[PDB]
Amino acid sequence: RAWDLIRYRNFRTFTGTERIQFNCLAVDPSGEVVCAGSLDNFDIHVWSVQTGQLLDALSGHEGPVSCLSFSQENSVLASASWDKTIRIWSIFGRSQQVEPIEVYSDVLALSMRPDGKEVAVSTLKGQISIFNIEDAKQVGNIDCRKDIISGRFNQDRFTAKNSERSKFFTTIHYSFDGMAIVAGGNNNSICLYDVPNEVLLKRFI
Amino acid sequence: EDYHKYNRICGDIRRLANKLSLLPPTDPFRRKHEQLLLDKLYAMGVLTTKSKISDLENKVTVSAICRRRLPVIMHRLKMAETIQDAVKFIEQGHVRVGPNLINDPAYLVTRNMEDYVTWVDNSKIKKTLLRYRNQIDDFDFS
Amino acid sequence: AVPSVQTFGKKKSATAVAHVKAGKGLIKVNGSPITLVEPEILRFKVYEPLLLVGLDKFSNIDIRVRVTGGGHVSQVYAIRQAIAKGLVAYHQKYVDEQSKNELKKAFTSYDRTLLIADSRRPEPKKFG
Amino acid sequence: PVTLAKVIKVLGRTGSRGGVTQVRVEFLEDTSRTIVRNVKGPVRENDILVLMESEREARRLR
Amino acid sequence: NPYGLNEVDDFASKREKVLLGQ
Amino acid sequence: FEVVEEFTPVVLATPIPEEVQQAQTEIKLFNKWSFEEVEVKDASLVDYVQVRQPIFVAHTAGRYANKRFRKAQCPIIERLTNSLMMNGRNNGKKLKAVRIIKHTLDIINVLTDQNPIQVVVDAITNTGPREDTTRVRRQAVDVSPLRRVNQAIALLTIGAREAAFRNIKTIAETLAEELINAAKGSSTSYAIKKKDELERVAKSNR
Amino acid sequence: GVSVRDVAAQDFINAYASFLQRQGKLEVPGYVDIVKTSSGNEMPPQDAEGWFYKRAASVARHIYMRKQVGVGKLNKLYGGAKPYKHIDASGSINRKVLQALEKIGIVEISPKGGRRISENGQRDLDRIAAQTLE
Amino acid sequence: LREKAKERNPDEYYHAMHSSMDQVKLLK
Amino acid sequence: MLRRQARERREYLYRKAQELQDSQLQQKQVDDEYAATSGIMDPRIIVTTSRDPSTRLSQFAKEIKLLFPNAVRLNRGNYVMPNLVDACKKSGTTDLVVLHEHRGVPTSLTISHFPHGPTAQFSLHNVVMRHDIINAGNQSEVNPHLIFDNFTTALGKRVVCILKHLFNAGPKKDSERVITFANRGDFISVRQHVYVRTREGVEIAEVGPRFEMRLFELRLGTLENKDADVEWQLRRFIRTANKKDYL
Amino acid sequence: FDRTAKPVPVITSEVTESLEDMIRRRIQDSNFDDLQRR
Amino acid sequence: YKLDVLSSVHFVPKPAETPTISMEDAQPLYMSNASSLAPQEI
Amino acid sequence: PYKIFKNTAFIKDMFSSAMEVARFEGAQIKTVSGIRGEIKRALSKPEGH
RNA sequence: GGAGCCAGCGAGACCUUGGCCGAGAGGUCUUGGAAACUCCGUCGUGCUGGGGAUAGAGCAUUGUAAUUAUUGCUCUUCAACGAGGAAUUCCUAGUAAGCGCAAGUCAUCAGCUUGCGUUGAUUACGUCCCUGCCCUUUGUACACACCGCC
Ligand SMILES: [Mg+2]
Ligand SMILES: [Mg+2]
Ligand SMILES: [Mg+2]
Ligand SMILES: [Mg+2]
Repeated sequence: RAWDLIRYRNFRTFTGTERIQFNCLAVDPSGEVVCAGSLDNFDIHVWSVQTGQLLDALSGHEGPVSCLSFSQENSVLASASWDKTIRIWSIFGRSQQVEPIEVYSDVLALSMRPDGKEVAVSTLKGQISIFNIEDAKQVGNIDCRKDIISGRFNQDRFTAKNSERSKFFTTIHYSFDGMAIVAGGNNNSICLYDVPNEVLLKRFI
Repeated sequence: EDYHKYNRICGDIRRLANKLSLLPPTDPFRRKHEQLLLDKLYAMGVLTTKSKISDLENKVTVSAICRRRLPVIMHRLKMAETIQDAVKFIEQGHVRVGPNLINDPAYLVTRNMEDYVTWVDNSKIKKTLLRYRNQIDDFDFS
Repeated sequence: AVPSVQTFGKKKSATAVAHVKAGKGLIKVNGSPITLVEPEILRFKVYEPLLLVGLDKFSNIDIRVRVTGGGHVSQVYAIRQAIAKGLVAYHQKYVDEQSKNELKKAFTSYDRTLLIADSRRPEPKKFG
Repeated sequence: PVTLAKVIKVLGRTGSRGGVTQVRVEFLEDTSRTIVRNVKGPVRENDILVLMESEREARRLR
Repeated sequence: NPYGLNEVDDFASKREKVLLGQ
Repeated sequence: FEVVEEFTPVVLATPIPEEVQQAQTEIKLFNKWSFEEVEVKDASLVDYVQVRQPIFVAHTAGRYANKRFRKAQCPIIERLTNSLMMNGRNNGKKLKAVRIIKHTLDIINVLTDQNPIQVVVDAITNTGPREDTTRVRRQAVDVSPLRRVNQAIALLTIGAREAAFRNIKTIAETLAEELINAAKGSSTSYAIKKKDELERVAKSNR
Repeated sequence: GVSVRDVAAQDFINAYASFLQRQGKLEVPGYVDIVKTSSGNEMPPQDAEGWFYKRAASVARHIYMRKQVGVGKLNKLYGGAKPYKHIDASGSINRKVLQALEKIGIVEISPKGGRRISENGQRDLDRIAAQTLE
Repeated sequence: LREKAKERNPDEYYHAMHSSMDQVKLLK
Repeated sequence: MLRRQARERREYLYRKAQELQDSQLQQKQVDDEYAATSGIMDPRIIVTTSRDPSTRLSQFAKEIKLLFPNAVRLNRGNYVMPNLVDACKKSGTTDLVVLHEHRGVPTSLTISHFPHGPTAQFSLHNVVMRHDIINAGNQSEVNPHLIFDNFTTALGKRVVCILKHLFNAGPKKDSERVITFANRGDFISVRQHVYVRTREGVEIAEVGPRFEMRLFELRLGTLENKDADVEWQLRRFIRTANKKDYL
Repeated sequence: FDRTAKPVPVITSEVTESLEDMIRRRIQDSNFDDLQRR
Repeated sequence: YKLDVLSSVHFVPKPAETPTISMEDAQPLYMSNASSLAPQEI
Repeated sequence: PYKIFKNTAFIKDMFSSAMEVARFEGAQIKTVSGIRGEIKRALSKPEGH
């Protein structure tokens, strides 16, 4: 559903042909294309903001789409999945191109550098991996497994140090300056990192 | 084995359908909640295939709800010898349903999440499996 | 038990299995030294991981590699991937994670193929 | 002597002949000075071209 | 099968028995 | 002041040649040429004659046809080796292209003492056509740096191939002499002749 | 400590090929000068004086790599492409080579058929292996 | 058997996975 | 995914049993694989050939691409069949067409519908390409009209159903391009014509190509799955084969 | 001697004329077996 | 609610004269109804 | 028969030359055991096969 | 000419591991049921150590009863062919192309069809300028913005 905030009204609504449950969404900076992802189809639906028609469905994921983001400047679309891969979509233009990049494990969250030249992704291994969009090559990585703090639940019958319930980050985001990433997960910890140096700035309870 | 709760769910489904069947067939409200009901029952998997309200009256059973319990699924999926062994693995925290770890044997898998039930990455027992095939990778931590 | 790790490296049908254990610097493929791998022109590829992180890390370990399948070039790529992954796995499971981070940083910096399988799955570029 | 000019904009819809692209380039000697040119090869923004002649003004090539 | 089979698996098992009989 | 990262002498029970140890000191093409002192003299060919990542052998198995401008990231030596392999009968035989380029670089060093890869870069820079013609008759148009690099490589390899196609000279020596002449800028090299001809024709239809 | 596999195949074969020739105790059949080693071939070996000795050296290495070998394997191993038939090597030359080596004591009749590296021969192979290294 | 080999769950776990000629025959 | 494709395969074969008993009881609509998408999403087609295709087959593959509006031709060099089908499914392809030849003469045409079949195999006879025409010109790529004739048996309806969905839905009423599949003793004649409505009738011009296709296998699965259960097979060595009709 | 299988049909002129007559008849009546949007 | 809690991995709370105060509003108080209509609507 | 590949097989001594084979394409044939078959095509070498 | 070696598809007496002869083809006595490529050498712009058609002489295999052909090996003989007109067909990543191996599983195929793996590129990946094929000229389209009679 698309909402006008000056007048506070739902001016348009989009939906799939067979009522697909959506989990993530991304919007063109031009405000003319909207894409959403689902955990049941492995396809990224595309809608036109102006018309409300399904432009097309992007296919190519061998797993469920976990996250989406349109580059603010270049307008590339980067999508990740539990597929252990990341795909960059150049939907705009006469020809459509897709550049897949493999990742060590399932991708839970993705962030996009405001410049639009790099993309960061959090994996189940507890790794925040930064790639170069233009070159499609990894430029940096950060370990997260040890920094995260997870408390043994009252119903747990196994120790917290042995626990693997949550030592990954389910959400990440850049700083607008572009030198830091804020991350969180199903845990008791929020960790702020410094991308170029790959170190922990500070942790929050 | 007690199934009072599951019986309460199945009975409530029947009561909802009966109350629906009372409402006029032409009422648009009746039709959608029927279809919404059939949808969710399909979504959970207790309805293996899309069905009609008449089938939803009788096809729903305690066994179908018991069928979707996480330890039962592993038993069909051949992870554990028996339901008791499956419960112990769920209990010990070696089982993972998609992005999250489930330690509750009482949890049931929805139809979509069935394909992603798998053991946690660093479970010692995975190391046994890949050791048997001799396909253990220490780089992958499993 | 003697510390050891095991890994694979795959390229097309070529598959290489690497066993990396504590030792005194024995790096063997197919029961023969690395210096005898063939073709000679691509020998340096197999030296490339050995040559990047430095041979000091290897003085304390022995690697044994067995390669089957694929052609000459595919086998060479399997050997290089297997040695890289085995080294990383060892330097985790019996050495700190900081050395690990340095190894992955160097390898991925020069070339990511050392660690990730280069599987070029078919892609119908033409929408249709 | 041959001048150098950095491409800033790849003009679109210029109606040029197939395989020829109209572009705008700013001279490195004088960043302000600008000239529109025809390029045969694959071209992008931020590429620098060797303009042997700097006086002419490009025209649509059909 | 302590709790039985759904329709789809039940059909699958029947053919599985038929093929083994052949 | 000293930084010491090793307190023991590194001896590997499996012998390694000492040349490989000096390679551990630095990466070199075929362990015999250094990439440190190479610079593209012409600014235009910079960022499209890529030489800043040193490689031991031209073969890399990289994905360079995926995107529109991944070729620019390719090392120039690998592009030359790929261009060397043509005519069908030589197709798919990359190892022999690598061997030929090795022998060619050896020849270039033998004749002229400068670093042969520097001569390679110089030849590519010099023989690139800066202006060419397009059919409308003809009219002159400018050439993008990527086209300059591609045309330079194609012209050099084609000239070297045709020169030794039915001559006593082998591919390596003809490639060496073509490349040396192009680096000198002398008209003897076939590619320089064609570049000058193209620019002259652009002058006529200017 | 030194072994044949620790030496380059070509280097060891060339070094060991001379040792048979310098030794002068390896029996060489008279018809070495009038054979090609395969019907697919078309001219005799160019190194007429020493090709048989090099032939023996190469065979000696294989018996070390594979414990048991017969003339059948050596026929196929030394065979090549010629449609294409892939004709195997000349059986006679290989058979003479196996007989010639076991006179030297390098090889001896393996159990269950074939040929096996003699323990004296195994030391002999290692002796030249260290010779090339040193 | 092909369908069985085609459909084998890689994650299936079972507990079992944790676990002179005449002169020779006399010797053994 | 391997778990899903298997489960959906086990589910897929379940409907085909379920519908079969329902059809028998009715004996005493559109097929399920197409019922979900019929008239909603335009078919996505890929046309390919066997390894190292000859030039004439490549020309024929281009012709088949022009026949179907949403067909894109893909070169099969070294592609492995599980990889080809797997790759096409990732791209969202609806049907895959593979052409075989004997000495530059097309011989077979197999149509497999994604994701779970069915797979239909045809044999080509009397093939005449448009490249065998001088000064023929180019095709018109409007959505053609479809003619299906003399398809009566249940297997006949099935065959029409397979071919019918390969084209787009809702051709314009005035579209001048008509494709006709005429059954004649199991030999389906395929023709392409362009018509002009005259003041006293219609005049048609044949565009081509000409070729006769005869179904000889129909399996419940993708063409990769050689173990897929056979829905129907052509018996050639039965004593009544010379006069038995199936369509 | 018997033939086990059907002979491959032969496309003669009269078969073509009959075919095109049927095609023309269908276009006259606008009887197209076509997929229509649902 | 019941079917969700069984199938929920995480917490699921149980779903919930005189003049009444509408405790939540779809629109800001200061915004006027006329201002919410486009010129074409008028 | 002298060479068999599952269903397909080559036969000899029935006809003397490929000329005779040509007249009998499509002919119905059967074995003593009762397996029915058909004469597919003539082999160029040798004659009659 | 030597030497070094790396695959994946495939299983309804005959195959065979090994020994002995013969230069080879190929014989005889017994046991169980891959190429391309890479390294070192010879040759050398000469229709040359490229090309192997035709022809002669011999050494053998298979039937069958003929001096019949059949399939291989040995020597000698040593051609057309030196990159292909007018024209024309196709082709964008494991793609063009080179390389070999296997199965002949109801249609088609018998040095033909299919499948399998191995080596592996240049250029383009932008445009409607030419050509061809189409879509629109009742916003109908839920806000903002832009538009405003073919
Ligand atoms: Mg090909
Ligand atoms: Mg072939
Ligand atoms: Mg073919
Ligand atoms: Mg394009």
